[PDB]
Amino acid sequence: SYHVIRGAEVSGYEGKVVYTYQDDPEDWRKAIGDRLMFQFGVYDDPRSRPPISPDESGLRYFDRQMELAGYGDFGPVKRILDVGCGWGFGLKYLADRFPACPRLDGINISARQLEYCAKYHAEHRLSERINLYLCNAQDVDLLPHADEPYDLVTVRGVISHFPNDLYERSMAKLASRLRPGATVIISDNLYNLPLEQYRSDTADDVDRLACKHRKTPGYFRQVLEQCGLNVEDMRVLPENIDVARWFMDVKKNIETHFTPDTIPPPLEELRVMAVNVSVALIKDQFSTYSVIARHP
Ligand SMILES: Nc1ncnc2c1ncn2[C@@H]1O[C@H](CSCC[C@H](N)C(=O)O)[C@@H](O)[C@H]1O
Ligand SMILES: CC(C)=CCC/C(C)=C/CC/C(C)=C/COP(=O)(O)OP(=O)(O)O
Ligand SMILES: [Mg+2]
Repeated sequence: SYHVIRGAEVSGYEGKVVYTYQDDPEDWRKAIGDRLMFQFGVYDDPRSRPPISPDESGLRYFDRQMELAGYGDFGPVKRILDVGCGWGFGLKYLADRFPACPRLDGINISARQLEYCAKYHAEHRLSERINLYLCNAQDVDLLPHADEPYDLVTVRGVISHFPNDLYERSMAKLASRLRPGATVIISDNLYNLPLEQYRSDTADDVDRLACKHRKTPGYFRQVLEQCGLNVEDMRVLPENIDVARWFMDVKKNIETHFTPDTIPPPLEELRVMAVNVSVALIKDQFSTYSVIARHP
C-alpha cells in the first residue's frame, strides 16, 4: 500500500517514466541484480571480493557516499526522505544504517516500484518505519507533517529524469522541508561538454530510459545553490571506467537472461544505452557525480 499525493499541476513527463519502470521486477533483478540498485557502483572497495556484481558495486558506492556525507556524531536523524525511491533498497539500507530513525519516507511516480517496495519492506519488517507516497518530486511540499523537517535526503539517479523546470521547482520545495544542517546525498549523470557540442555515439530516437533532459556540472550545481543549499563536496564518483563496467556487466546480464522476443522494451533501451554511454564515459564526455549538499 502507498498514499497518493497530487499537486493539481501534473508533469507531462510522468507517462514516459511510468513506462520505463512498469515491468516485472523479477526481469529487472536479472538485469541489475537482486537488490535492484539502479545508480551504478564502485569496483575499488578493498572489502569487495571479485567477481564484483552490480549488487556489491552499488552497495559500496552508497557506503562511499555515506562516508563523504560524514556518517562514518552525525547529528539528529529522526526523519529521512528518499526521492525517486526505485524498488526500495535505498530506504531499507538507510533504515538498517539509522536504527534510531523511526520515520523514512519514499516518493516515486512508478506504481509498480511502490507495489514491490511495500512487499519487500514487509518481508524485512520495516512497514511501520517506512512510508511510501505516489508523489512527484515537485509535490514534496504536500508530504504530511511539515512540522517534522527532514534530517537526511537521498536523490540518487532521479534528477536525470527531470526537465530543468521540474528540477528547479523540486529542489526549492525540497530545501523548504529541510532542518538547518540537514544533509542531501545526490548521485547523477552529467555531460562534461557543452550540450550543443555533445553527439550521441548511438543515435537515441526513442529517449532511452527517460534520460533525454541532459545537464552540465555547472548548471546542476547552480540550481542547488539558487535553492539555498551549500555544496560541501562535488566529485566524479564512481570513476568513468566503473560506470562503464556496471553498464557492460548489466548488458551481459540482459543478453544472457533474455532474447529479442521476451526482453521488456525498457531493458532493450538499457542494453543499447550500455555501449553508447560506456563509449561517452571512456571519452570523458559524461561522468557520474557524487554531491553532498546541506541546508545552512
Ligand atoms: N519526477 C519524479 N518524481 C518522483 N520520482 C521520480 C520522478 N522521476 C523519476 N522518478 C523516479 O526516480 C527513479 C529513477 S531510478 C533510481 C532509483 C533509486 N534512486 C536507486 O538508486 O536505485 C525511479 O524510481 C523513478 O520512477
Ligand atoms: C536513469 C538514472 C539516472 C538512474 C540510474 C541508472 C542509470 C542507468 C543511469 C542513466 C544515466 C544516463 C543519463 C544515461 C543516458 O544514456 P542515453 O543513451 O540516453 O544517452 P544520450 O541519449 O544522451 O546519448
Ligand atoms: Mg538519451
